[PDB]
Amino acid sequence: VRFAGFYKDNDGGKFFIKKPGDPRELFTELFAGLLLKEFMKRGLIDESYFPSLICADVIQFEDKSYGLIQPLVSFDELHKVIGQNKYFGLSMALMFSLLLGAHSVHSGNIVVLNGEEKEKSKQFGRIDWGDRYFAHPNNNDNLYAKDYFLNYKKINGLFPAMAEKARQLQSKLNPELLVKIVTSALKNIPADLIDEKTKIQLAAYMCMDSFKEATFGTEGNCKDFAIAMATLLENRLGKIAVLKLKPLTLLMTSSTSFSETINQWADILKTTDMEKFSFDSNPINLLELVKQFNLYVDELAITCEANNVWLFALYDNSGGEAIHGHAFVPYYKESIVLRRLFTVDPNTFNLSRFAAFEGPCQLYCKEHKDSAWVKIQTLLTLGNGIINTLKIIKQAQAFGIDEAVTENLKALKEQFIAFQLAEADIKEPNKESEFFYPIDEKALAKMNGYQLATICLEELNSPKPSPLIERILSNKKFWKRINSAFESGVFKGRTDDPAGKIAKIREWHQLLQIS
Repeated sequence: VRFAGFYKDNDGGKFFIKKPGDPRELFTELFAGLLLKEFMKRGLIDESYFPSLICADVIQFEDKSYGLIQPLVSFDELHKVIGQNKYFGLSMALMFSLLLGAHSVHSGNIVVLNGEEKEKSKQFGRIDWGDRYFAHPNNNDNLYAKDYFLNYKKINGLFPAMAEKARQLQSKLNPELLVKIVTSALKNIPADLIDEKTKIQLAAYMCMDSFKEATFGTEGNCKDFAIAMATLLENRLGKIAVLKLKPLTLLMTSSTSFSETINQWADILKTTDMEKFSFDSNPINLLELVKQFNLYVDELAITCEANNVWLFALYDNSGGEAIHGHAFVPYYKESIVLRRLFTVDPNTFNLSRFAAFEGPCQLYCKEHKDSAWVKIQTLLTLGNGIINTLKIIKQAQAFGIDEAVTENLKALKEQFIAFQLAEADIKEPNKESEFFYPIDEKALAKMNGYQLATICLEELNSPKPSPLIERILSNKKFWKRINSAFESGVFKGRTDDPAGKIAKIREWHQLLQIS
């Protein structure tokens, strides 16, 4: 019984039922499915590979027509997860795709079962397939079969693995057994399934002469076609078991900063063309690049504070409440906000989130279109965009997706040029706190529990107890507000262990109460 079509079984089980428009694709999909199911049924492949072949079965309707019914599996398509390592299941899925002539394998086909296992979803074997050998290459000459296609020969070590699965499968087979397989997988098809026309359509399609003279029910005869099919399959498996300009990459050197690396890469990509070279991204050190970009940000901050440049004080609308663990404090040095906004997490490669200071910076970046801050922003944003695009390139090239690689290499070039262009226009007291401009009392009596507590929590990022927080906790006027803010639970979702931090602030406050 149905909801949404998504179905349901009495005790357990869930389903997907597609009704295909083409009469021929129904047979093609279903046949692939029953054939694979036959293989798994005979124990020709290990039970740890069964979820690696996700195929459909036939179902009977009220109408009297047939549908394609498929188990509901939790998986993410490949564009999702990317939008020598071992890919469990991939070689089985790809070898069986190749064997069955299912050649349009792509980012939408190959999905990722939960955890390690990887697979194939939609099968359309036997297209123009009694023809296109022994070169076995439809994956060029796309006589085909947004589609982001995979390359077999670029995925590292795929061919000997696939060929090993192939000869290993061959080991258990024989022509008679293959005949039993095709026959068995054919009897599971309703004799009713397709009319007499699309049968000759499929005879022409699969390029197999002996097809139009066969029936599909359990009470039918399909011998000649079973023999033909089995013969071909054996041939192709046997052929699978024996499968077989200059490269370029972007390399980092011993000691450089981010800007200069981007320079090297920029003039490489600019001078060189992308037609006489095959771009490699395997030896790209993204981690070290992120490291040196973070250093770059640190230094741009330090330079932007040594020279007495630069704030977002007025532009605040947040009022007094903390957003995401932080209230907005005007006396934050812009060289702190700078680092908080544009510093990449080391090994997850994602930007951190200062939800308190984002608005006040966005408007400001309007009205002060020509601000030094704005140019800093353009720059650092471009650097991290470079990092991101490189992530995409490496992850994509992991599975030999040339299209995504070239597109994002284009994007990479654009970002390099835009970085350098952006980067040549960048060339144009307080000891009581390390993160704040000098404050006084009574210009911070205008601050509430949340702002004051944000200050108190920020001050703990120092090794020594700074004079600022001392001035705050020494006073009992403020402790009502601050302790209230702590008791609000607003800071509980912070990153920097807010519990121990608060308890610490409390023991300090307690210390300043004896005398």
